[PDB]
Amino acid sequence: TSKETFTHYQPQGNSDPAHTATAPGGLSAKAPAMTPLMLDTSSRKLVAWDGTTDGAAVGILAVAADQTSTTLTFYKSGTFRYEDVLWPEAASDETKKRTAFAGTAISIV
Amino acid sequence: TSKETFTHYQPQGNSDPAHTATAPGGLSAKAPAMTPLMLDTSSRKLVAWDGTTDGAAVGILAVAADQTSTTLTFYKSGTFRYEDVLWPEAASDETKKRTAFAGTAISIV
Amino acid sequence: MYTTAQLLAANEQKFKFDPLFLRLFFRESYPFTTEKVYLSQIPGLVN
Repeated sequence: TSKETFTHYQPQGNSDPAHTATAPGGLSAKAPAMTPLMLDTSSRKLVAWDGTTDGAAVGILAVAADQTSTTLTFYKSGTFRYEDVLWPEAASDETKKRTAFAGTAISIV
Repeated sequence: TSKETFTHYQPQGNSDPAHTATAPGGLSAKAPAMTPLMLDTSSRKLVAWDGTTDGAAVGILAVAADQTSTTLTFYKSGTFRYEDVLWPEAASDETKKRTAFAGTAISIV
Repeated sequence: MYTTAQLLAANEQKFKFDPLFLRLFFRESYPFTTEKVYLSQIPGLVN
């Protein structure tokens, strides 16, 4: 009958500590939790990572926000699952999604 | 008469650890502490951050040195405040000064 | 289903009422032994 699922939520997959920081975000959408981000080219604000700008995935969002949010907080470190974090639809290749955050303290499995 | 206020000094802004690192230096002149740095395009030497080039932010020097120092020590991780860290006058926009060190273990508040 | 959702308050806020009349004017109750009742009084007025 009322057979639903309660799934335990653990973004972290290893004993590596994850750390957060905030920066003025230029979000122009309703970004939910755990969304990749990038720096703008002209105004260099923070926007959602479209998945097309190769090698510019700056960080991973911590708490959801919108346009009204002047500044956004996001993880600067830590390792996360491939599935727990949502991805932009344009990022339609597993390898690109996996290695997108290479070069930073952000790691994916 | 002379009114002086003692101020507790907190260069850091968050509990995340700040890790030092030593690298060969190509410093132009006497650069005091809490100074942003950059890597030279040609010589690949550490020179004080201009405040103009985007993404040239790599680290912030720890102990004041000058051009005579072949090796320099700088923080490669952690978080720091905005007002405490001194900046080149080129970065005249607060948002740019904030998000200058994006994409690395160096973060600002 | 993570909705354990403890409850801790049982406020009612039901009603406001106090008769005061049965205890003000009718301090006596006379139950009926019969089917009917008989109440009468004699007025007093004389030239």
